[PDB]
Amino acid sequence: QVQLQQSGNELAKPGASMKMSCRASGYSFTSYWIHWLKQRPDQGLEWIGYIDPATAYTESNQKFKDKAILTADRSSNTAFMYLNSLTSEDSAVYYCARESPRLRRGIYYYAMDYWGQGTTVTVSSAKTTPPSVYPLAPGSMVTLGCLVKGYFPEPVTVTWNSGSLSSGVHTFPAVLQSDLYTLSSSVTVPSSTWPSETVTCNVAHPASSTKVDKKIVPRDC
Amino acid sequence: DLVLTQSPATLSVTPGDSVSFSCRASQSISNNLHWYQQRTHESPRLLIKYASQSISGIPSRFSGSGSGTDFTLSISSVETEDFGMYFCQQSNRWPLTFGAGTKLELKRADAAPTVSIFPPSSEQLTSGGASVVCFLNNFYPKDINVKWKIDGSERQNGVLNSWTDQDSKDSTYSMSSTLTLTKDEYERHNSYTCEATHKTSTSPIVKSFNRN
Repeated sequence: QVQLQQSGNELAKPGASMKMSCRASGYSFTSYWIHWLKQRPDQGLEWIGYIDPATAYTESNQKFKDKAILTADRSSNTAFMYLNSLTSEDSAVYYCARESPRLRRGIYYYAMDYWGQGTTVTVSSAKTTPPSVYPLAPGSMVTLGCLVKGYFPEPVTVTWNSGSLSSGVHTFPAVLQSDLYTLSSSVTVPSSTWPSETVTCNVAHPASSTKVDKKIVPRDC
Repeated sequence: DLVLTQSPATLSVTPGDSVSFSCRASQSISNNLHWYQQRTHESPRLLIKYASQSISGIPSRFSGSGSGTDFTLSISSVETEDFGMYFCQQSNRWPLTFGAGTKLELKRADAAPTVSIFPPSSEQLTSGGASVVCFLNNFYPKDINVKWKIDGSERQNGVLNSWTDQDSKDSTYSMSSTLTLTKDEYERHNSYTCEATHKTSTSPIVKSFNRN
């Protein structure tokens, strides 16, 4: 019943500083090291360092020596990690994990046995900007689309015909660029239903509390 | 300068098959090597430590062997919940490092992509922007290369690509590529082309349009 609970996701402006938390429960907090790892979008895992709560002793990866700072608090069974000068490359998912039981006194496996759920972090200097929804109309089956451009922050909820159209739908993951997100979604219907029958994509961006409906009309040019 | 090399990067298989991932060290690290598994939307999970010692509840089909500079993780009779990413980690020296991973995906028959190209919508041009979108849906395998041509020429910048993960129903992949321009640039030229190369065709798969 061991458990590691990390703070919630977070947005941060460049150059800023950040402090994540990893609360432990289910085992003696001071008896085990807590490791910190970074998983980059390409899925690459990097080891940042570890903290020994019983000693406050720290071992860190040479690559994050002056960028990350680990501390713990016995009183709250929580480990923390502070990221300084937050640049764009610092956007990733960060994990805390427990070192497994030692082999013998002072001899360890350096194998993490219990992990936290992860805490995403996006470094963008943008403001909660609603998106511009553009219709993608073609020039047996037909493919239509919607471009949800320039929003922040995630997520957006795209649907087709309020949900009546669920089959033949592809909604691509959002990609961040110029501190702003861009997503797109496609749907394929029989050519014997469009433009005969109406098709529209419904885009909801909770952060702006904006909801939008865009009808896909054939381009006459 | 201890580099860990995992191969192959992707392993395409059917349930019931047997596979073995390789993880090689650029220097002898004895048996100081552990294996992890990461399924989508989940955090890594320890599978094997010290090259060969399996962890408590790890199904017996997972077997690790190796020593020195060569390690191998095998799964005899792969089940469907074994699909995901597998990483090896050295614990020989500092800093601790991981290999790049090996993805295990579900194999299926090759499928050519259905391609669609869309010119900018008037609604966006009026705001001074021009985004040309190209959808490449339901193909397999995963590897695909998309190139953008404007009047028979290549454009490297302003291109946003996004991929879906393997589909649960038909196991194919999909991708969308957007080329974002200036209402200006967009009007200097006339022919816009989405070009793709995939296993299913020796010649480029093309979709194009002139703004006429």
